[PDB]
Amino acid sequence: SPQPLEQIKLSESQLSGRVGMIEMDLASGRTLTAWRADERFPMMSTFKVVLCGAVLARVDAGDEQLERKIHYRQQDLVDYSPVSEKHLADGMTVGELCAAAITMSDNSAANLLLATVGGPAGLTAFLRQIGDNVTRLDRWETELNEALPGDARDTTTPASMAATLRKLLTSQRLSARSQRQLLQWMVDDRVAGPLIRSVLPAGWFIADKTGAGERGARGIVALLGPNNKAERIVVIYLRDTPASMAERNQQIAGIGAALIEHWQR
Ligand SMILES: OC[C@H]1O[C@H](O[C@H]2[C@H](O)[C@@H](O)[C@H](OCCCCCCC3CCCCC3)O[C@@H]2CO)[C@H](O)[C@@H](O)[C@@H]1O
Ligand SMILES: *C(=O)N1C[C@H](NOS(=O)(=O)O)CC[C@H]1C(N)=O
Repeated sequence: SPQPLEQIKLSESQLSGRVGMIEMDLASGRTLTAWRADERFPMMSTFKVVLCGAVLARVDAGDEQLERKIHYRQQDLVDYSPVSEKHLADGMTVGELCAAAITMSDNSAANLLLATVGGPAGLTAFLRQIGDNVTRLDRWETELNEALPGDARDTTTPASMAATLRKLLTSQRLSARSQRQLLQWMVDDRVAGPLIRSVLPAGWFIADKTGAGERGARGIVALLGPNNKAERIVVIYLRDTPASMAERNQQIAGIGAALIEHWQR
């Protein structure tokens, strides 16, 4: 491969769309590679990690329990709800809802959880409380994926998302058990985790959440590292490209290949 920044540029040229990326040391927060890291991109389903951060903060404060069963109705459901469509009868716990949202990208689960944290405005307020003044949620599933050109709604920046993920996973804003739970939900992603592992060299750790939206919007938030350790946060967003889902996936994989090849930096 070319160096990471060279590959990122190449990806952007080949996609005819915009790429945004941060590679950040998880322990120290140092930024190692950055490309358009202060530009706005739709979060899409990647927002569900921050959502469940806000849920966990409520559990730590005694204002929520992961065991609390939420009974919901069919009229509540939106598109892509593979897990929540199974539990109309008996409901799902708050914790099961987070697992469904993060590990199966269940959109209705995400909306149920958004209710519990005060909606998009409430999640945004949580973001401001942990010192993220950039990321914003404005809408519910599935309208938050619309990705209208130049629309700041439901966006983050690579730099802000990476910093926020580090805060949630490592800063002790969340309790020890909560940090461990949030990490484990990302380890357990069924949507892209196993696919990523199938192309990773032996010895490389992955935990992740992916997303997709309109106008080619695609993204991943991840923890990655050699020696079976989560060494770095990697955030990649794509927007405004007419490329196929397959070519967007391949281009993200190519950036990952370059990071691996030139890891020592
Ligand atoms: O010398 C480093 C390694 O080089 C190759 O590994 C290849 C691998 O065979 C290929 O499948 C992958 O594709 C990239 C797969 C990327 C998947 C992770 C992508 C995510 C993770 C973080 C968020 C953004 C993207 O590249 C690496 C590096 O060249 C060799 O196969 C391997 O034996 C060797 O250990
Ligand atoms: C999140 O971006 N959404 C939920 C679902 N799966 O996302 S993923 O496969 O990219 O992880 C479908 C895409 C999407 C959506 N449009 O709501």
